[PDB]
Amino acid sequence: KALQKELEQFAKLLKQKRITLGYTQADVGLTLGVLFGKVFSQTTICRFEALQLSFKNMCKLRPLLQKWVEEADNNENLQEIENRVRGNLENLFLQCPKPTLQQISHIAQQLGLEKDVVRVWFCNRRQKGKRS
Amino acid sequence: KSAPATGGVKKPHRYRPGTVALREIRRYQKSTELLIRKLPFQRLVREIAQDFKTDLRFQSSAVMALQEASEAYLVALFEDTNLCAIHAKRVTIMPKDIQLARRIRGE
Amino acid sequence: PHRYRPGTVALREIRRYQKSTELLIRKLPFQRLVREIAQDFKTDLRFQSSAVMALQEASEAYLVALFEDTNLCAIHAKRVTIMPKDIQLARRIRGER
Amino acid sequence: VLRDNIQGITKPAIRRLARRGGVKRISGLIYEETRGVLKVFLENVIRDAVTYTEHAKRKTVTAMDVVYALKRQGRTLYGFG
Amino acid sequence: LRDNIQGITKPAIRRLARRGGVKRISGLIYEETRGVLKVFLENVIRDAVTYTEHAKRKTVTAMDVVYALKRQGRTLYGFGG
Amino acid sequence: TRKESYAIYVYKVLKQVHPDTGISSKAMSIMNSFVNDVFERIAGEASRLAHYNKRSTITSREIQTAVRLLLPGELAKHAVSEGTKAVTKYTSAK
Amino acid sequence: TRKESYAIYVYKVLKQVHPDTGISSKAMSIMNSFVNDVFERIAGEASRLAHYNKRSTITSREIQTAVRLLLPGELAKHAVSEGTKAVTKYTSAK
Amino acid sequence: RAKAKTRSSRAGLQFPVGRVHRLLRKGNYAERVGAGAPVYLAAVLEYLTAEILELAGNAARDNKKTRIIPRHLQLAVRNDEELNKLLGRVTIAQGGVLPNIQSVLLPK
Amino acid sequence: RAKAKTRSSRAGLQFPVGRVHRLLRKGNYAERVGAGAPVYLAAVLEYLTAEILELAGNAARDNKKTRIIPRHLQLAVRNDEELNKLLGRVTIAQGGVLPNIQSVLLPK
DNA sequence: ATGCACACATGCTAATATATGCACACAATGCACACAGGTTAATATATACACATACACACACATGCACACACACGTGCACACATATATGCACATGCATGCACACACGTATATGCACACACATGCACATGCATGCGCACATAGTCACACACATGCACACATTAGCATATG
DNA sequence: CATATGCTAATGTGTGCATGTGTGTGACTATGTGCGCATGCATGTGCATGTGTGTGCATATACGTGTGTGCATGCATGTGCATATATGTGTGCACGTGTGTGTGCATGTGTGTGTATGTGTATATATTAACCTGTGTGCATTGTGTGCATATATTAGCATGTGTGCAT
Repeated sequence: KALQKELEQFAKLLKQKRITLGYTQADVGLTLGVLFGKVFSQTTICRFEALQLSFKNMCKLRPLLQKWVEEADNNENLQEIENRVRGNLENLFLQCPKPTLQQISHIAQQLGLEKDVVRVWFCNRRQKGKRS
Repeated sequence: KSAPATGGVKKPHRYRPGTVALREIRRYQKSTELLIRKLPFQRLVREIAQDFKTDLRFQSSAVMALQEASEAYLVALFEDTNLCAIHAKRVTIMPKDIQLARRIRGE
Repeated sequence: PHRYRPGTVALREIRRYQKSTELLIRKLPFQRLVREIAQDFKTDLRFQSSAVMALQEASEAYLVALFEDTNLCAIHAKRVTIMPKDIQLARRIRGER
Repeated sequence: VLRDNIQGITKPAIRRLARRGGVKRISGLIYEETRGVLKVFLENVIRDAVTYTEHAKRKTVTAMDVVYALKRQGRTLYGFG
Repeated sequence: LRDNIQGITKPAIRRLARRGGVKRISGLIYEETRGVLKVFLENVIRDAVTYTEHAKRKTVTAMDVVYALKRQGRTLYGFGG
Repeated sequence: TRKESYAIYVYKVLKQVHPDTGISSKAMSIMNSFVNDVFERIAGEASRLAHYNKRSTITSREIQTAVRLLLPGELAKHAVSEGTKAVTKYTSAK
Repeated sequence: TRKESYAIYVYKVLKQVHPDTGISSKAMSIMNSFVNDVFERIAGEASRLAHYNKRSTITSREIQTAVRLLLPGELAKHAVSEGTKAVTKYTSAK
Repeated sequence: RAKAKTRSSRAGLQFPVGRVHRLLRKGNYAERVGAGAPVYLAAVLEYLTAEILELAGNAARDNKKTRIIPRHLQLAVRNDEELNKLLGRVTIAQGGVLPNIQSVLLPK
Repeated sequence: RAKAKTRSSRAGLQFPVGRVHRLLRKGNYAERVGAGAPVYLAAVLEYLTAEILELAGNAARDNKKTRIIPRHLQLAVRNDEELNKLLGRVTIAQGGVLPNIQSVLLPK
């Protein structure tokens, strides 16, 4: 309910503190990584300050940023111190929608991609083709 | 909100549990005086005796002998109870320890 | 082949030997033990048969009572098997030490 | 004399008795149990002592009556005659 | 007569434990039980032999054993005393 | 020679309480042992009671006090009643 | 009136074993209780020994056997030696 | 003389008053024995014997036996709380024990 | 007649032989008491008294005390194996207990 | 390693509990004297021991395995420790009663001794109840087969968050 | 260089099916029970007898009663202060769970040792009878032991120093 407006107020104040402290969003991600271990990319911080992320994600990243703004105020010095593969895979589709792992290993060795990368890309290919 | 960390640490420090207990064990195993207060024990003795005869009188030495025997009995029972508690890999005596000691003794 | 699980025939024997009253030690080895022990006090000692029977009766009663106390000590320690320390504790509490 | 004098045997007194017995840690349920045990013990001794006192046609329980009662129970006590 | 304590066999000790209600027995129980029985028999037989000497007899009687047991607080019924 | 025991009196009591029930010789020996043991306990207690009170005679009062000392509650009460009734009947019949 | 105790004899024994050591009244009472207890135990055992053997006399033999029955091993041996020595000296002197 | 009446019949007892009197006299208990002391003691002994024999006869009847054996005496004594207290340090030969298995040892 | 000398001096004892004889005679132990029985009993009593008193004097000296108190008697009795067996069921008033702590209770 | 709390060591006063002494009285001793319990020598019998025999059941040894125990780990709460307050114990007096003890008289009662009988005990059969054995009932134990549950993995269904490039 | 977009690797949440495990419910198997029939010894009844108990007086004395006394017990009053009690906190102990191993149970087999019977011998236990020595009795003598007072050394109560061990 009002959690929406409370998040929005927190985000506006967060933008104000970030601009006042002279930290870029990539620097914010680096600080989050070096103070928690879960380094985040600057796109996530952008979508946060612009309030683009989903509600569950909104709540999930609220506490980390709360802690960072409540902690970093003390001292800053120490804290500071490809398309052809796509086309080939599309060619591999239209004939065998769900290949076996035996074929997956061959595909991975053929195009030089990691086995897990090819497996997840295959799953998401199926996913977006089953959207429609 | 506000800020994490925060003190509150209960600075006051004290002796560890069981150190004062060991000191009292040494102190009371070194001494010989009666460990129960005399007047409450006398009142208990008279109250128990009133159930057998009415308007009984007691010599002071009779109550003293009763207290000596009672304290010796209780101390020996506590020694046996401690052995039973240690047998069960504990350091705390419990009512079942007393019950087992009294069962084995024949009480 | 049929096999009873552990503790089943043990309970059967508990019931059987608590129903009966006969002596549980063989008579001749106990008599030999009694004479061997009495040798250390006298030589050329003779025994009435009733004397050896009285000794065996007292010995078995004493051992059975001790085993009851030992079982209580073992159960107190959350076990079902009696151990020498259980016997030692029972004798220490009894004052037989 | 009074009533309910078993509470006069306080928790610190029971703790001291346990310390003399070499007990390091005492559960909270011990004290009540201890009281009951003590009562039984006293009830067994006093009853005998009064019996001796009743046989002598006396109204005063003497130290010798208590000593004889304790000896009768296998708990002979030295130092009172 | 040498080494007659082993005549108190494992099955006999197990039967005695069964009469005592014991369900499970460790392997070290048997030697401890043999030692316990040996001590008990020493005490009783020593007292009974003392009674036999006082009577100037050379035969240990059932009454000697009964008196020896009674002296130790182990009164036995059924043997004349 | 003659070895006195309590067997015939125990048998009379048994016939009083169980007219159709017999008793084995080992059980009779146990009963004789029990009677002798209780006799010895009561007589020793009565002797000590006479000594503590500087008396030289054991009377029925000493026996009564010894019975109360040696027997548990209900057993002591009933035994005291039986002893008192027997003494009363005896003195009534000389 | 006069109350009899073993206090003076215990004191003489103490002065022999420990010439410069005193004793408190409570400890003397305990010693008196101990002497009376051991006397009663030995005399009761000797009386039972005489009764068992159909004898009417308590002799030094009954006392010696009672000592052997009641005292533990080395205490019994030394007590028997002391008693035998005392009886021998008493007979040799009277 | 008149007809000799036993003191046991005078006191209404089955146990021997005269024998108890003689045993008290020769037992080295006191230098004198009162007239009523053996009567009281014989009555008490008879009462205790009757209690034990009644309980043992009931035990024998339970086991379909007509003859009391040591086992019945043991069951009678140990099942009666007061007799068990009185004979707590007494061994009865060939009496056995009371059937008793701790509940923890029973199968679940 | 002759100058009367006690039987204690004849036996070379300090405990009263005549008093022990009188206590045996009036203690209701037997019809007759032999002459050597009180001497033997007095000697045994004196020996036991001497043993306990010498141990208690040693205990008092260990505590820099010149007077024996019940604590010293208790220490002497409980530290002596045979005397502890003899007085196993005896309570000495104001004697205390032996200092004894189970090693499991000691700090780790 | 240093700080803190506690039990101990030397020393000084003070009192009370012990050691020693004197008077009396009671129990120990000395001296006959009688008597019975205990000793000792001989004897008759009970029974314990030593050997011998056959038999069969219990014991000893080895095997297979199931579950009890010893170890390890996590946790929460019960108990130890310290503290501040108030209760009632210990002490110390003082008084009045009441009861325990001493003492003495005098009788009811226990003992003692002799006799006479009848009660209890040893010995002797008689029989009947406990024991032994074969059959049959009868209770309980233990896979078995199945059924239900739960996992996991894994497939599949959503969200999520970082890359390349677009703004700017 | 630092923000906003489009877009898609990557993870994450959920069914659920299928499989595996544990459980639960009722055939074999073994064992304890209950009659049914036949035997032996062991209990119970019936006699001699001799020993112990009952009877009857006569004597002594232990104890019960009555009086008087002094200790000593119970009660009330008053005191400071050491102890008990309630509270708050935190720690480490008890208890519960899970697990892996090896110890102990159940079982089968071969045997040798216990058991029951039978015998005979000698050893020892019990019994009887003469006697004699040691113990009880009684009484006079008196020396030892106890009670009541002194006099003091030992023990108890504080005050500062002294290690001494615990805990951070």
